[PDB]
Amino acid sequence: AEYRNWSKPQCNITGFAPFSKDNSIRLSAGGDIWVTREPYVSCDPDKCYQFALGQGTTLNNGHSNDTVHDRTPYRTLLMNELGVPFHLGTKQVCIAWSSSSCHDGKAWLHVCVTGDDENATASFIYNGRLVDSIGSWSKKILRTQESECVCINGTCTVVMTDGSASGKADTKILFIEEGKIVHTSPLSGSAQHVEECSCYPRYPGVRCVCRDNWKGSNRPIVDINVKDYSIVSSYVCSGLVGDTPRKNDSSSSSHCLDPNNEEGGHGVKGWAFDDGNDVWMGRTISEKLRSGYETFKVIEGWSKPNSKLQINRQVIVDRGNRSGYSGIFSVEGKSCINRCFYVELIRGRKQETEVLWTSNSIVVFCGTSGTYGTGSWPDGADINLMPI
Amino acid sequence: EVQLVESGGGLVLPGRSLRLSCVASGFDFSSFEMNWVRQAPGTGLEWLSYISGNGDTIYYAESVKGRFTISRDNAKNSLYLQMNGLRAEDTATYYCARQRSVYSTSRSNWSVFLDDWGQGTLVTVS
Amino acid sequence: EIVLTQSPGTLSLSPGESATLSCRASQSLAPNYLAWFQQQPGQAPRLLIYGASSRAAGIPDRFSGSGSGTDFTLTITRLEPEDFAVYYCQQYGGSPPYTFGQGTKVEIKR
Ligand SMILES: *[C@@H]1O[C@H](CO)[C@@H](O[C@@H]2O[C@H](CO)[C@@H](O[C@@H]3O[C@H](CO)[C@@H](O)[C@H](O[C@H]4O[C@H](CO)[C@@H](O)[C@H](O)[C@@H]4O[C@H]4O[C@H](CO)[C@@H](O)[C@H](O)[C@@H]4O)[C@@H]3O)[C@H](O)[C@H]2NC(C)=O)[C@H](O)[C@H]1NC(C)=O
Ligand SMILES: *[C@@H]1O[C@H](CO)[C@@H](O)[C@H](O)[C@H]1NC(C)=O
Ligand SMILES: *[C@@H]1O[C@H](CO)[C@@H](O)[C@H](O)[C@H]1NC(C)=O
Ligand SMILES: *[C@@H]1O[C@H](CO)[C@@H](O)[C@H](O)[C@H]1NC(C)=O
Repeated sequence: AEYRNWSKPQCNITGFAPFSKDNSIRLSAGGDIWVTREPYVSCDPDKCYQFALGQGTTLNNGHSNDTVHDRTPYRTLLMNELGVPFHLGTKQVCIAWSSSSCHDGKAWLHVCVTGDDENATASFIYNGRLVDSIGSWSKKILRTQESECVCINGTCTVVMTDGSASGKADTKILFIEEGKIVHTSPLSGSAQHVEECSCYPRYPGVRCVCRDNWKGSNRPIVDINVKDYSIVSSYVCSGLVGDTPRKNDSSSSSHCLDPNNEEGGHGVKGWAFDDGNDVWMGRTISEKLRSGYETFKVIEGWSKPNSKLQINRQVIVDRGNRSGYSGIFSVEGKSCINRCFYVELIRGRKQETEVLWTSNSIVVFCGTSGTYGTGSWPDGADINLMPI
Repeated sequence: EVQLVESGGGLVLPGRSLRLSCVASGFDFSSFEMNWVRQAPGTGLEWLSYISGNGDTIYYAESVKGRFTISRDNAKNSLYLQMNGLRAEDTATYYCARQRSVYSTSRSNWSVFLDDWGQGTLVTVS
Repeated sequence: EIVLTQSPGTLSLSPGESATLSCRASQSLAPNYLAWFQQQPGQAPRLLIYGASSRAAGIPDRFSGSGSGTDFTLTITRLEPEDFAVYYCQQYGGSPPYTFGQGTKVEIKR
């Protein structure tokens, strides 16, 4: 095996076509399916893999009760091929309530954070064995991307945060070669709160679109140089902001150099990537709740501040259905790098009081240079047919 | 043209207070970030304070943190530096600098710098 | 904190020659956040190169910036009498202590 480099250009994207759907919640009503949250897709050179933070229990289980807590000792990173539901034969590759997984072309690297909130330890498991570990440096909740990391020429970069979820936090970018942390760069630039990044390879570097839980409904951008370990940071230029909660389309704004201070007190994991001067971004249709999901391109939305000329809008999940975390992952094609994204379809407690569990499904969409149609691909599970 | 004129300064006694004013002209004041840079006589440039376009984000140098206080009035296009507890080490020419951002489409990541500097104001603490 | 260190604290060159000024960052600094300023003995600082590689408006092609990470360089080919000043490299935009370099004076050698 050779080190995966991502040297091909980005594929032409005219939109996104459906790629995968697990139907996990629908299958949970008639089988042993893991309770999961915060899923992501990461691909090795041959095939793509599902990842999720299991809750240590199945849905039709007494332990699925009150599975809405983010950090428990029983949370493990589940891993199987994309399209295979998280059944009892699923492999829990590590203990983690925060995770990030990437393939360098030779072996899988898993960054897994578990332990106490104030004294968390992040384990760096490469090729199935623990190679390195770090402790919490701010003595607050240490976390990571909750999505795939990016390895360029054997150097994997992961964005880790440790600090306040509603204030200043110490975000560090960790550079990892074969599981060993060779460098650590603090976040530098205009972004004032970076967490839960969706990182994609933009050769020769790594571009991450993160989530601002402090002050911005516009998404921070982190540009990682994997050679000299330098970090630049800004915000997405488009005036159509991708974080929720947010202002409506006519009142939202972004100026690429600071948080917009427009319902920036929270956020959701999302994604964005640049197609030249334009930006392809996905966001929930609901401005307040994580209900629905849409993707569109903003013309000059990456270079021109406060750009609101949107085009090629696709409804991934309609308004009336719950969405959740979304993230980007890249696939090496024959001649170019394709940008694909997943959407988490959260179901259960904290919005739906008909059941005691909180699990999710995933729907995956890959960028396409051809044509496509419309449609909605929600969870599809009747909450009245599920076990309580 | 973009111009910044620093006011205030003069002669002050140690432990007193001063309020420099940087009046901006030729650009939308609220859209750019403002910085205070002082240069002691015979010494290099020293960056002191930073303020965002709306004043929410403010940074201070370790030397002047707690004593100095930066503020701005976007309606009056004015940048203020309220100094407190002045010492002899605060004798310097104080510059008001505006941050500028250039996209740099080759890199695509918004190079950020201080471009427009005023002629400065001399503050002597004695 | 990024601490910038200009290596040639004082430089002695001759008109028409090429001067090379270096700025060293304590940690890896992005090129986007390094700028070069030229200050005459009785004038305000003037921005020459921003982004460590791109000349400012009105700056002649004499000045050329380069470098990334921890090493940044300023090149002044075909020196002129107005190019003998104090040159500062500043880290701005990366981390809140936006400090300047200690400065580099370019002098006429005789
Ligand atoms: C965050 O996590 C880090 C990493 O886990 C923590 O750092 C470790 O902390 C532990 C506990 O403080 C520490 O282990 C101690 O080392 C001491 C010497 O360095 C030992 O003396 C001590 O043993 C005593 O305490 C134990 C209970 O903690 C007893 O079980 C043990 O029998 C010993 O008790 C006897 O001896 C003492 C001293 O002679 C005596 O006073 C008692 O009465 C009794 O007779 C522990 O082994 C690790 O060395 C630390 N590791 C690192 C890398 O730092 C950190 O504390 C955590 N922080 C928070 C806030 O959670
Ligand atoms: C579920 O968990 C809650 C809180 O821990 C507890 O009160 C309740 O008894 C549990 N069981 C059911 C069936 O709700
Ligand atoms: C990858 O890094 C190695 C050194 O570790 C070296 O071959 C070269 O710098 C890189 N190779 C490619 C093809 O980029
Ligand atoms: C949201 O409502 C309308 C758009 O439908 C808009 O005019 C209004 O200003 C928005 N709200 C705020 C607070 O701007």
